[PDB]
Amino acid sequence: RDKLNNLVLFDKATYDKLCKEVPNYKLITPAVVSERLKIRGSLARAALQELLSKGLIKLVSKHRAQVIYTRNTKG
Amino acid sequence: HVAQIYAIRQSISKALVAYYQKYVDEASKKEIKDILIQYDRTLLVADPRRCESKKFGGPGARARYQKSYR
Amino acid sequence: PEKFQHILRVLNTNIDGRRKIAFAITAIKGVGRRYAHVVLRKADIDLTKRAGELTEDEVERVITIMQNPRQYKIPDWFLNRQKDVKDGKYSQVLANGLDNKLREDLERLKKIRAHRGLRHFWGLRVRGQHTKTTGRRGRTVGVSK
Amino acid sequence: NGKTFNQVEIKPEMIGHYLGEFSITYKPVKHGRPGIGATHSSRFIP
Amino acid sequence: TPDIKLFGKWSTDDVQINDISLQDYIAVKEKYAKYLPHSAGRYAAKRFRKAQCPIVERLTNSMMMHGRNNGKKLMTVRIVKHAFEIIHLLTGENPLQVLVNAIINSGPREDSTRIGRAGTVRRQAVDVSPLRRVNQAIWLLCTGAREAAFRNIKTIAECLADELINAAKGSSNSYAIKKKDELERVAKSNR
Amino acid sequence: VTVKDVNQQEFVRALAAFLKKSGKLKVPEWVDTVKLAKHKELAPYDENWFYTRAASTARHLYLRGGAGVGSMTKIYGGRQRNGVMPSHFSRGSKSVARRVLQALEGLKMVEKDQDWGRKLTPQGQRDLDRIAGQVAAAKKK
Amino acid sequence: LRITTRKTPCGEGSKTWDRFQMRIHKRLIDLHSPSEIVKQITSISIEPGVEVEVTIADA
Amino acid sequence: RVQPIKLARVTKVLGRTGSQGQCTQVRVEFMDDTSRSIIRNVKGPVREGDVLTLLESEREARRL
Amino acid sequence: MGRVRTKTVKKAARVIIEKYYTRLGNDFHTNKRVCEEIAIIPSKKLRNKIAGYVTHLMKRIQRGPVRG
RNA sequence: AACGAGACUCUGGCAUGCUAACUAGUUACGCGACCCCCGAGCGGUCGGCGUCCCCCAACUUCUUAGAGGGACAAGUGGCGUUCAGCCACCCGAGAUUGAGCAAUAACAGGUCUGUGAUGCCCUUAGAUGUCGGGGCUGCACGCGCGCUACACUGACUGGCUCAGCGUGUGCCUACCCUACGCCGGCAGGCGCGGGUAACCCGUUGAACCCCAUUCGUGAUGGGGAUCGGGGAUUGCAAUUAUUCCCCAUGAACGAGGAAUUCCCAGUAAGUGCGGGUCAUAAGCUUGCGUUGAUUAAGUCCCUGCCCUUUGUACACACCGCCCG
Repeated sequence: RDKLNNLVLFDKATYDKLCKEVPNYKLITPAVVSERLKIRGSLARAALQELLSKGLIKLVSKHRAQVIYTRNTKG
Repeated sequence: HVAQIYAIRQSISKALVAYYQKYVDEASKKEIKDILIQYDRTLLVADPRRCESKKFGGPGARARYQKSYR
Repeated sequence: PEKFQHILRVLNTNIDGRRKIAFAITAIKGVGRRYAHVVLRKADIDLTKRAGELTEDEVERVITIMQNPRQYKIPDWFLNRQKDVKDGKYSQVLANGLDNKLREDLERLKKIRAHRGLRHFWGLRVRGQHTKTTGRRGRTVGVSK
Repeated sequence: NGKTFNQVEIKPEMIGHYLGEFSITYKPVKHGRPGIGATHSSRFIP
Repeated sequence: TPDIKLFGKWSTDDVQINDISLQDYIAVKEKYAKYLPHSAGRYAAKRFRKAQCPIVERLTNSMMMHGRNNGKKLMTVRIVKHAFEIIHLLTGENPLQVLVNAIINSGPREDSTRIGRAGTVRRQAVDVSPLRRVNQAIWLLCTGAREAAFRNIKTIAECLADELINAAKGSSNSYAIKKKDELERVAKSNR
Repeated sequence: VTVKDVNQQEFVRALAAFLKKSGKLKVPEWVDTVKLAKHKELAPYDENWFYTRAASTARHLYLRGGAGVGSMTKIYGGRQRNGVMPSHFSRGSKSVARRVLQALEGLKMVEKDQDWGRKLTPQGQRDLDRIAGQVAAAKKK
Repeated sequence: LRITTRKTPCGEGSKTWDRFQMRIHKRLIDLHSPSEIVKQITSISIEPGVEVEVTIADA
Repeated sequence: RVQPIKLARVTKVLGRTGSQGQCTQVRVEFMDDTSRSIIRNVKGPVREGDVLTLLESEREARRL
Repeated sequence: MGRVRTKTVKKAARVIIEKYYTRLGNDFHTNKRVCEEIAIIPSKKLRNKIAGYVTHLMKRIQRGPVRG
């Protein structure tokens, strides 16, 4: 085992980066938010649900055990 | 859940055929036969495979309990 | 958001604000996960957020709803103890009192000196179990010359 | 027990229990010194 | 399209085998394209019979291993539908051409074996069948995603699609293209 | 439409909500202390589980010939992890299902009919197929 | 009828068993006619050890 | 070595060798020269008419 | 595979061709039914074998002389 | 010429051919009843959904079990002495679906605790032949067969949806399987009814699987050992906890050395169920379904076995014999 740092709620830099990482990244899953930031992972699940209501991300597929989200579906 | 899916497919394939075999001519259904049997996947045929009967000295039909010499 | 507080101390055990409310509370002895999802609902609060997001007003109510469970209409069968024995009532025991209570019942069964206390004092299994192939701490045995 | 009548005084603190919990029926156990075949080494003599 | 199945959305046309060596044991589109990878359970009762069944199905078969996952072929197909999806968003290709490169780049060119002399280990270099290459390459990359997701927050779908990228474009960040080159490095030595 | 046509995951999630609006279902007091079956290790997350289960009760009666408190439990029962011992099947609670079916019968969406089992009232059968089309109206079947 | 039991008394040696089976057969012919001539003709003209059971009514 | 990747195809299978039958002798045609032929040892199951990927044709087989 | 014919087949096959040479065809099914009538073979599977060998012999007897 | 091999028996796989069925179904209406316009139309009708109604209806495809047929290396192409056979292919169920039965001769193999089978010896009233109690479960240790685990291909909580081999009171001496109604969180209690069983339980409304929430890489909510208190059931009796249930307690264990077992197609592995023992009780054994891979189409290297030739100081047979 190991020790990895995580945060269960946001602070400034995480939250502000969260809005601007979106157009920079084509793939968006909660797992990828775990590594690029230090985020719990369950935090990232609900964080993406918020963004989809704004239309800053787009759903592309959904399942019980895995969920995919994309940038804006533009090209 | 699984084997039912193959059963309903196998029946509807043959059902369609039989309707043409009885009320329409040969050359209608001969055509349809060539199409299905091309990607045959047990649509017009049936597996003969069913479970084999277990014999003693194993939990399965082939697999056996462990053997110790000491 | 919600940067207000994190790790805190409550009665007899330190409880983190890192974890969800119900599961956080379980660390305190005499409270399992099953016991906590009840007590939160009698308190009529969310269990869908962290323990660091509770206020002092709220957690003050929690311990009251916990330590008088019969008076907030949690059934008798759902308690740890029903008629302790020689105390005459239904009871619910929590962290540091649990150990004190436990050590009494050990002492009692060597006081009378039943089969129980002897097995306890010898360090052998209380319940019907074989000890022939069960245990080991020990195994270094030799016999040659 | 099996042969022996172990006498006991009855306390008011023993109520609810059975009689047979206060008299044992085996020697607690001691050991030992492992014996011969007590392992994968014991064997041979001639 | 109306006479040949896609994959449920993915064309099997505009898909090539870019070797002349490894085709006729890699095929996916001659008529062997189907909506799903599944069989009635005929796959082997002759040595040649193994070859015929699709590459995409073979991948699904070798994905379920190690005890708890055996006999759960439907759960396995969930991982494959996400894989192609992730591969297409992530790089943007016909996501089968990714897989075909990933298989061809992971198959060994020369291999070693054992030979008994003097009661001591000696090794001999030998060649390898095209059918061996395909079987090996399917084994190796599936071990990668299985290994990575054994304590990672990442799901096996994500891990597997990453593993096909680094195989399809060699970069030695995969479990496959590493282990390929290990064998060939041995085969040079004892030869 | 008949209830056969539609998805059933969707069916219950609109039927559960329907009942709770209309003041229907007089619920037992015990609903926040209830494991819900012998083979569970926890209470439900859901706080309106009673409403959800009454949906699934009335649906099965539409299909099959109707049966008592015993049979409902057998339909719901699942696997019991006995720890170190191997898992086995077992049946869940009874006294919950005995409150469910009597609560439905108070609304006269079911009734004790002949041949050893409650059966769903024509008023009940009307209300099922009424909201069955509401499902297709909603999304689009 | 299945009986699956040891082939070895006082178990020793390789563990073996033995499947025995008995197959019963039932079949019935329904007549509707006067009960006299039936009970007359039925009980006679039977060579083997085969059982017969007459019933008053069933339908 | 410094030879580029060669390709050569089976003409005939000869028989199996090795000390567990794990190696297979085979005759192969060079696929650029139709009168050239070398014998090889090949590990995997082969049929006939399939193509291999030789790293050299300096090597040649003679025994197990 | 396997399934090399036994001597019980080869003994009676020769006999049946010698004394009923005329009745034989060269079809499987016709040569079966003849063996069923000119003799009784007490099994069904055995009958299907003895016919097939009787057929296979009758092919060669229409060439040079057999030595059996 | 004979025994074994094979032949044989059982089982699986092929029948819209044959035989016949309210203790098995299907179809067809007759329908009348319920339901929603859900589609054309209006709600009727036509179509769709199941149930009651079903017959003096029609039929036997499905289910059931009987009589029969079918596969033979049969046909074709290679190969073989062109013999015996072998390889590929067509048709198609390919010449191997799995079991039962099994020779000569032998073993100082197991069983006097299956036997009112049995020799001889012993014991036989202070009995080795009956009631009460205790023990076969006692642990510093060594080994074998297994079960459950070490998580995210997961756990947890809801929702959906599929099966088969069987078995059951009227038996042993007191006992079965359970629907339905009522009461209880649960274990369970209580009131009624059916089943001699293709008739009642059971259209066996099972698990894995499937669909949607929650947890987040943390010895964590993974794991459930240890242990405290309380409630039920069986019995004449439950203490060294018979079994079952509720709350609490929360350990080792984070993929395993030297070694080693088993397996080739509905097979391995995962997963549940019935029977056996049973007053109460399977982590065992014996059968059955369900989901269902990877790898091989070989070889004598290891271990071992069959046949020939050869050598031998061996025959209690190399686990032999024999020297200072």
